[PDB]
Amino acid sequence: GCCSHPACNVNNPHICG
Amino acid sequence: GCCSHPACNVNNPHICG
Amino acid sequence: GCCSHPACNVNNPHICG
Amino acid sequence: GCCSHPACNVNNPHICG
Amino acid sequence: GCCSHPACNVNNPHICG
Amino acid sequence: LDRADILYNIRQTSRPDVIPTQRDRPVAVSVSLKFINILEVNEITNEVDVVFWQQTTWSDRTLAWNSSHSPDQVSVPISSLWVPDLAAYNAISKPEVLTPQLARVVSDGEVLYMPSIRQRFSCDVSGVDTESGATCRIKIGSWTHHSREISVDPTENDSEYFSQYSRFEILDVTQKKNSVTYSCCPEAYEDVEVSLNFRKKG
Amino acid sequence: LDRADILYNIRQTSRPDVIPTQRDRPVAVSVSLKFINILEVNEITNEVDVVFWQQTTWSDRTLAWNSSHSPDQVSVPISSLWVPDLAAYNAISKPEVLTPQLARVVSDGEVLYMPSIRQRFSCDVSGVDTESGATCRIKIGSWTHHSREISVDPTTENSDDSEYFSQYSRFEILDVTQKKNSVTYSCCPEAYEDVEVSLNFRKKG
Amino acid sequence: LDRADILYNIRQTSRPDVIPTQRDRPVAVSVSLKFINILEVNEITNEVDVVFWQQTTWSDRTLAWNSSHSPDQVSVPISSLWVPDLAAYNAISKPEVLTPQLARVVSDGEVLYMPSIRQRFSCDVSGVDTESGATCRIKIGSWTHHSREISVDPTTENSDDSEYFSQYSRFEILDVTQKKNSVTYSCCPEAYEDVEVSLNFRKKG
Amino acid sequence: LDRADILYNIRQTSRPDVIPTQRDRPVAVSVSLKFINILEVNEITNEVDVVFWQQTTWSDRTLAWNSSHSPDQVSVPISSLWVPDLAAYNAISKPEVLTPQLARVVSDGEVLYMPSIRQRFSCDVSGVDTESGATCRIKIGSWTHHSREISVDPTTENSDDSEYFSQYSRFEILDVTQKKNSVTYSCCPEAYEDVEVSLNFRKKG
Amino acid sequence: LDRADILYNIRQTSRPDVIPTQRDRPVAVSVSLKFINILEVNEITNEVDVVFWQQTTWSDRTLAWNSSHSPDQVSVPISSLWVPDLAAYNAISKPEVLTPQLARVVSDGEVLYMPSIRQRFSCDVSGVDTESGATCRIKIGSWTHHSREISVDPTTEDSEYFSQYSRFEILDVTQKKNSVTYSCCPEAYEDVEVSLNFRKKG
Repeated sequence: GCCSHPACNVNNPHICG
Repeated sequence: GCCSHPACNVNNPHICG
Repeated sequence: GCCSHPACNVNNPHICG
Repeated sequence: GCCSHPACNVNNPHICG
Repeated sequence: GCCSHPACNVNNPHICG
Repeated sequence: LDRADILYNIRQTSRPDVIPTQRDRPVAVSVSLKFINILEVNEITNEVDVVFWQQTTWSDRTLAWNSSHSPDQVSVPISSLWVPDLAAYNAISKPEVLTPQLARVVSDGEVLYMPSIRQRFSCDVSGVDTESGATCRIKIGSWTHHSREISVDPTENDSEYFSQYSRFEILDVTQKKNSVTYSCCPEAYEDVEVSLNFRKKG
Repeated sequence: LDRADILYNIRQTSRPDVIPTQRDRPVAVSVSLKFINILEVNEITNEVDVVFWQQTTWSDRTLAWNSSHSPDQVSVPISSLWVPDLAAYNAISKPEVLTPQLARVVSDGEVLYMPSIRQRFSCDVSGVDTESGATCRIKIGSWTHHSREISVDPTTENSDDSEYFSQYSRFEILDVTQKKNSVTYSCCPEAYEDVEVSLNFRKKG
Repeated sequence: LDRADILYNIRQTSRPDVIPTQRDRPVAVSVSLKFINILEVNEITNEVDVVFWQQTTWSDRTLAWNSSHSPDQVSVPISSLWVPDLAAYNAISKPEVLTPQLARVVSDGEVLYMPSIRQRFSCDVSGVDTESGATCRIKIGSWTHHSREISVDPTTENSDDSEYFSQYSRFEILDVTQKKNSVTYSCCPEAYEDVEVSLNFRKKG
Repeated sequence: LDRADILYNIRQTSRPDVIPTQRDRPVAVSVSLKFINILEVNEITNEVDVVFWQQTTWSDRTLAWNSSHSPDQVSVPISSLWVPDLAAYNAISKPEVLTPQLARVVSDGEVLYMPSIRQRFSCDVSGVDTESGATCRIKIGSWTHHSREISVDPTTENSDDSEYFSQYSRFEILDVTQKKNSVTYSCCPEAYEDVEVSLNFRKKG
Repeated sequence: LDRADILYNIRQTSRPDVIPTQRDRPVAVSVSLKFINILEVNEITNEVDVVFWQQTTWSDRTLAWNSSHSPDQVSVPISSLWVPDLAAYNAISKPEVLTPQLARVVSDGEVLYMPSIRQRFSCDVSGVDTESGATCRIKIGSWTHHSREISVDPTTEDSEYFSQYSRFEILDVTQKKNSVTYSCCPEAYEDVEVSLNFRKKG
């Protein structure tokens, strides 16, 4: 999912950490 | 105690070193 | 050829990459 | 003596190196 | 000779390399 | 506003040395370690060498901008931003940052920094060659700030991040907040305890 | 315009911290790893140490100048330019740049940077001493930009690398493939892009 | 005064090249090592590799501010501050600072800096595998200042460091002593100080 | 003019990031490696670790000054000067510069920079334990410039390096040859140059 | 003048990139290695790893100040001063400076800098395990300057310095200044050769 792609992670606060 | 937590240490001169 | 010489490479976009 | 203490050394040109 | 002393080398272009 | 304007604004306005607390509330920092590899383990010396992504987020409302006719995020070098002074208390090497040192800043002032870090730790390595495995604990917190200046929270409990090519496999990762109050001192001290349960593959 | 003028103009316009997107189109970055050497391989720890040229090109139209009666290229230190924030997601060491950190800038605004890089990766190393060889996979992408800000475009998707690879290595390259991969996650509207590099190599007989 | 003001004022007032002596009195510096780990020991070469927190404190009254309607402390990067030029005379490696390089400054002008440091020392390692253990002595002092410019004092003379030392080390700490030595040489009127830290430790059985 | 004036004038005139071509002639650069030591050699991995002085000279006429009643040379930090972007194409480590980074600038605008460098190379190491020895080839050239911007030339060409090489090395130098190569490719009008250094050496008996 | 004034004046006056020659006389530099430890020795590769204090002194008359009613010395970061471009010609590693990079400046303009340095050398290591010992020679000089710009001299003077805990002991230290004038070249070229005779302890 999003959170294990570094760019997706930091682009998506509400979804990831 | 306080002194073995680095932040507590430097925040509390009167207690630590 | 050109592309394996580093300077020729970057000097010749249309040829290299 | 003085010369084997680094600070004493550089503080005392006439005594040390 | 001059050329094996680093400073003499670069001080003497006409003599060294 | 184009990206150039926003970045210019941020560089002029952001104070890297000034914790961005708003009305004496702490800066809420979220931190979560994603383990990528375990490179070397020593059961005699109780040391491990690991690579992890340190997902870190917080808010600096002074960075905010109106994003209706503008980009709503930009990438910004961390040297232009305040970053929390987080450290692992049981680290025995400097954190080697492997990746470009850029954070993501959202137009509401949220900051997301996720460096890949290689670092060595002193921790319990016993049982690494058994089925139950070893459980290595890493404590992360602010080096100088108490909980009324910086609060640290996890994000609780592998497979999606960890290299399938490591000699080791991850059984479980647990990330928990500890808050301690000492008798001497009125404020609380927080850290995030990461428990890395792992073993040598068959 | 002489070289000094062009460099002055580039220093006045170029913002190293500002991705040169035009009208919210991504910056298309082309990337191709040319393997030069495989230095150390460990089949027990699954780690490899490699040297490669990272041929990287993109366009920053703000750098452009009129090149009738002027030089049509100059060499520019990368510290004066924006460079893409590329990273290998399975790297276990910092990329050590071995070479002078100068890019080539063409008058139409194309930038070409090809550093020689030494780096260690966690990789499948099994079969390195067999005929089929080992196949070591490296995933490269932008660390912070999604596909509407940066596109990554592998060039030379299939090659034996014979033109680059050191004849003196104890290894030989069988094949290098570099392939584009893009994922869209249900949570998030934008796509995430990377280049998967497969380095198929073996110990020489 | 807000935090931004205080930090600005400290950065402007603290001069890293200017010892903050007041009326030609020495700057009183306290130093106290808290041992965290002993990583490697060599009884043949008499070397140890250790990790310790180096608690260092001193006062610069010019940094003081009125804290009634302001924070009473702030965290400040040490690059903005004068720090004492302390060194371990028997170190055989650079001190590797593991932690963020921030000191705490209190509104009365006290500065507290406690970096975690990894460093190697040449010292007596004999008896490390016995019950009495080895006693490794580390001498710390100012590299360039005598005692009328910087005074160095230990803090606590005696500790087991049970609260700091890793339970996972191969070694255990029996005792830590930190004592001031002051020498006056015949040649020279001023006194030279150091803190001798005696780390009595042994291999766990 | 004293040395301070000369250095001030050089800082005013020199652009470190601008190649000092005069009327679109190349900058003529001379390069010559003087080997000081061979530290480690691996016949299995074909790697050598060497220390050499990299004697490099070129001209920047804009630096010139009138030297009647003035010094006719000064030592100048290279960070104030343009330096050629030379690299060894078969290097597998960063060049570690061991010496102070000062060049010599002569009043006619000649620049001489001779850093002592430690570096590892991939090269032919076979025969190192024989009488004929190994012959390790190092190719040096500009990383980004073709021959109409920078020309690279050897100086000596043939030498045993007896004046430079450590008598304490495990190896001895039989011969060092330094030759220019110029290639023109069908695609591209300009020529690409390098200096090939052939280091013929063997393990001492 | 207080210390702040002196330091301000030094920062205004000092030219770190300009040799402080007075009336076209050389800058007389004194250099003396005080050996503290010998850490690693390899008799096969002829390499030694040594720790020494590099006592270095010279004069920069432009730094001078009137010291009646003022401090007559201050500690100054070397990045604010010219330092001689000394190098060891047979070093095979960068000098790792272990200590704070502060010199002492006296009011007459004398500068004294004594860094602790760790460095590796290519040296004659044969006989290190014998009674006569090995004799390792380290040659130090200016990298770019001849003797009319910088003169390098030993210091008008072992084991008040050397670690009693080293596995080696120092038998003898000899210091030889060499000055050579070649027919080709008008100036003279100098170095100081320090010969360190040492052996493995019984």
